[PDB]
Amino acid sequence: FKRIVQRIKDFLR
Amino acid sequence: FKRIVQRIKDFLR
Repeated sequence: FKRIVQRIKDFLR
Repeated sequence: FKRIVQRIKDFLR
């Protein structure tokens, strides 16, 4: 789940 | 949809 959150954060930054 | 994207970004910041 940490992987999934960081991917969304990186897509939107 | 801009508002929705900003709500996700702000939740994860």
